[PDB]
Amino acid sequence: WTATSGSCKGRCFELQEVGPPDCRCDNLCKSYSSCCHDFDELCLKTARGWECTKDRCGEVRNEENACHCSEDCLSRGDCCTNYQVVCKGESHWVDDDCEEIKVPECPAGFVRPPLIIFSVDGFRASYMKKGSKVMPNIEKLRSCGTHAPYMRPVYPTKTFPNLYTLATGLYPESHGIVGNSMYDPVFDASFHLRGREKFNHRWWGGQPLWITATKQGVRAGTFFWSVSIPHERRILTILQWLSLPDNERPSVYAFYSEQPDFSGHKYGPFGPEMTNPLREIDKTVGQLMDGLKQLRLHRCVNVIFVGDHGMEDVTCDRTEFLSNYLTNVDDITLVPGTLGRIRAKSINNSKYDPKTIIAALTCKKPDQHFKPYMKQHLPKRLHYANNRRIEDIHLLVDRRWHVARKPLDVYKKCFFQGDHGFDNKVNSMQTVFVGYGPTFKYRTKVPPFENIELYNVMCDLLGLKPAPNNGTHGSLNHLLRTNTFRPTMPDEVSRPNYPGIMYLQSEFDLGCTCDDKVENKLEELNKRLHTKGSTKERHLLYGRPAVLYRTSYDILYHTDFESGYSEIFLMPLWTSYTISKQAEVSSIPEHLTNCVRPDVRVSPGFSQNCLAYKNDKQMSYGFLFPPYLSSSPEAKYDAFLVTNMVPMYPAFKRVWAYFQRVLVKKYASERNGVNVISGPIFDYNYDGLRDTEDEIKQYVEGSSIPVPTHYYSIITSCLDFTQPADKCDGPLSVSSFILPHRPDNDESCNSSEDESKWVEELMKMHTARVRDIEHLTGLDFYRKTSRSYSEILTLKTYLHTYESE
Ligand SMILES: *[C@@H]1O[C@H](CO)[C@@H](O[C@@H]2O[C@H](CO)[C@@H](O[C@@H]3O[C@H](CO[C@H]4O[C@H](CO)[C@@H](O)[C@H](O[C@H]5O[C@H](CO)[C@@H](O)[C@H](O)[C@@H]5O[C@H]5O[C@H](CO)[C@@H](O)[C@H](O)[C@@H]5O)[C@@H]4O)[C@@H](O)[C@H](O[C@H]4O[C@H](CO)[C@@H](O)[C@H](O)[C@@H]4O[C@H]4O[C@H](CO)[C@@H](O)[C@H](O)[C@@H]4O)[C@@H]3O)[C@H](O)[C@H]2NC(C)=O)[C@H](O)[C@H]1NC(C)=O
Ligand SMILES: Cn1c(=O)n(Cc2ccc(F)c(F)c2)c2cnc(Nc3ccc(C(=O)N4CCC(S(N)(=O)=O)CC4)cc3)nc21
Ligand SMILES: [Ca+2]
Ligand SMILES: [Cl-]
Ligand SMILES: [K+]
Ligand code: NA
Ligand SMILES: [Zn+2]
Repeated sequence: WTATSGSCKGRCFELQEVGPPDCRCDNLCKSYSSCCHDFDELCLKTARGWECTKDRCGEVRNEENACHCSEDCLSRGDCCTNYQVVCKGESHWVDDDCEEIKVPECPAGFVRPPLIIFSVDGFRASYMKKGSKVMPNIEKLRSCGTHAPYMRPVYPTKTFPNLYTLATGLYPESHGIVGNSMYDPVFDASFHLRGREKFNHRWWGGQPLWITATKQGVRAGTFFWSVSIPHERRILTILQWLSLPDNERPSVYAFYSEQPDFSGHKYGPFGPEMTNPLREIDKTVGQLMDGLKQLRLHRCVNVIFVGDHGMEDVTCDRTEFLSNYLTNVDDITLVPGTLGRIRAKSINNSKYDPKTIIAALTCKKPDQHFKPYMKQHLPKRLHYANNRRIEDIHLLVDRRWHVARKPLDVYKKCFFQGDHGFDNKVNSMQTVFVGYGPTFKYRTKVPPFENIELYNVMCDLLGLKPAPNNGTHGSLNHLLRTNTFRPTMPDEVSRPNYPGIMYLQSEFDLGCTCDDKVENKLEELNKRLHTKGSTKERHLLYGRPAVLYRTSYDILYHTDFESGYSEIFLMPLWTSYTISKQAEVSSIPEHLTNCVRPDVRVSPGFSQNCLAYKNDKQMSYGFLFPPYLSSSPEAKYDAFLVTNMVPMYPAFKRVWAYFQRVLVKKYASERNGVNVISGPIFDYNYDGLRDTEDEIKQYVEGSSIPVPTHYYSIITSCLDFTQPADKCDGPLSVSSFILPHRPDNDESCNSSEDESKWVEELMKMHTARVRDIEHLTGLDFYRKTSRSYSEILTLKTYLHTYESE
């Protein structure tokens, strides 16, 4: 109940919301059906439109008008945004030359440059080039300020998850808004685009920027506008708030536009009908900039122009139906469209079985346009598993397609021509970022980055300490002229042991054999030097990784590779080696096929054993440094040390052996040498964070050898590929992956073919940032380079996406 009999007189777009049953006058009151009876009359004036005309100049103030052109309008703060242009001979902001803003030029009483976030729905990255002729205000922000060629959204590429990630710096699995539609089984409640459940604060986790600001004494405008409030009124309201007295005036504001998304769904991303919505949003930007210029704030405020996601061509006929796969289609509930989420229709149905659903949906039709996954098996880069609102069964839908439960759902729920929501590496889903103002750089292009990084920068722009989030603070320092955040590298928690030769061969009873009984003082000193680290500068190019948790581990040096060997998990945490452009690939010699050799530096008690592998009929093993890339026949023996062995399913060994035998040398050829760091990851609770030992669900049978859930590799070279990886003077280039360690290749529909037809495609799907691997391992990489720490933070957030231009 609301007592709508109260009045909005002197309260229009009040900043503090009042509690029921008192009636409201704030920018969300319409959404709650709770505005005072006179809100439209007082707060949503429209008389005479949004623009001054010559005949209105110096008019007697009429309080009924939408905006004013009377002499007192600047002091009242309520002129139409074109007032000074029409009535005072001034230029529109867009017509002015750009001039570098070296320092804030702010009116007296301003304690900091305000921040205005201008967010646009469905603004695909390529609109900046393709719509350039019709968006002169946005093009001026872009060219004069700091811009990226695109910004990567989070998955799913829908509005609610992305706007709330922009506001929090958190992945959707952590902030809790994991779709536009959700069921929470603990609450037994459903969140939808339509209706009141979505207003309950229990869905919304993390700490969004407006709360961060308020808690730290920085006042905020309200960031939500009821959809029926026209954009012109939203802009005027922002400009009116910016005329409040200092102690009442917010320092951070947000505008959101439902366009161009609304028209893109109707017309497709590049429908001819899309020019007008792009022109209209540009005109709104121009209203804001003209208004700021009026207030003498156009060289004071930082403006961020940012999208939530892009838009792809999607039509009703490109729909896959689960009724063409499942015999049992009425026993499931599907969240449908550009992703699928499946759960049981009834929790009382004890016949429901996820394994049989997944099997029925796996590689059943030759050009199948979706792929099923249990959520823990999705690419780790999507960070889309650790939330009870994310169903265990997920369908990743191909770009341009939908999935639905039955055909009738498509015509009893063609209309639309555009949609979005697909994997966030898809080109059409990319969106936009421009920052303009005194704190951003001038005429600067920055590389693409992820929207999770922006919260920390918005906090930097406002002098706020960010709440804990998934950005890497400092990775976007290169966007900023000032207010940079200068982090220190984390301190190493565990220092390595450096074992020498401590055990005789007969102390080991591992059930291993090797044909290595072969025959020299010239070479003898050389072998000793290699084991004490003489080649370590060649193979450990950026310092040893730091271990940021408490554990026991040993550094082991070899001619061709260096490793950090865990005494707790019985295998390397990391193995580092460099492969030059000139390196040769060799075979594993016939007589060494099953060779595994005790490591006389590491106790039998802290070693794996071959008998466990023999007995475990499902599990085999592989090596982290590949025997194929040994520098000589003699050095190859080191590759078969028990301290270089890791548990591998046979199906996974197909993938791993092709990576090691074919792809590493391909990359060294293309990149002019590569440095490779590889290792295991354990994430049995799919939280994106390193497991402790007591979280491990699977061991090699009869042993305490834990089975990794994934294997990673970080592949680094010189950005200037005229310099070899091991003699690089300048910035680096990296690509990384986190491959799921699975007992089958059901993910790869073409896996019965030769590895040359499917393995690199799998690897591309499971591309990763170095930072993802850091979270999953508790390791910190790139400790000792010639590069600035912020540059290295940027490198650790890079994702190699494998999309065309
Ligand atoms: C991305 O960045 C984020 C933010 O930094 C990282 O997430 C943090 O990760 C931490 C570790 O996973 C986690 O720390 C835990 O916090 C517990 C207290 O949590 C509450 O309070 C905070 C602070 O205000 C709040 O933010 C939390 O918000 C979560 O939950 C609410 C409602 O339930 C949601 O609205 C909200 O969206 C958010 O949910 C997300 O996180 C939770 C986990 O907290 C997930 O379950 C959700 O799916 C969703 O992802 C909470 O309101 C604290 O109690 C924990 O301590 C336990 O473990 C330690 C082990 O050392 C032990 O000492 C304690 O005793 C305790 O264990 C006991 O409880 C166990 C569980 O029942 C039990 O099994 C044991 O036997 C013990 O009795 C822990 O410190 C932190 O909460 C989140 N924060 C957020 C915002 O998500 C995230 O990791 C980053 N991601 C990557 C990939 O890097
Ligand atoms: C979820 N969230 C936030 O975290 N903030 C705050 C914020 C966060 C970051 C910013 F950067 C910013 F500035 C503000 C928001 C501010 N406004 C809105 N308004 C919406 C959202 C969706 C729909 C809708 O129902 N749909 C999207 C539009 C389509 S359309 N185009 O088909 O109408 C229909 C579905 C209608 C209105 N949502 C917000
Ligand atoms: Ca984990
Ligand atoms: Cl959704
Ligand atoms: K075996
Ligand atoms: Na397969
Ligand atoms: Zn949309």
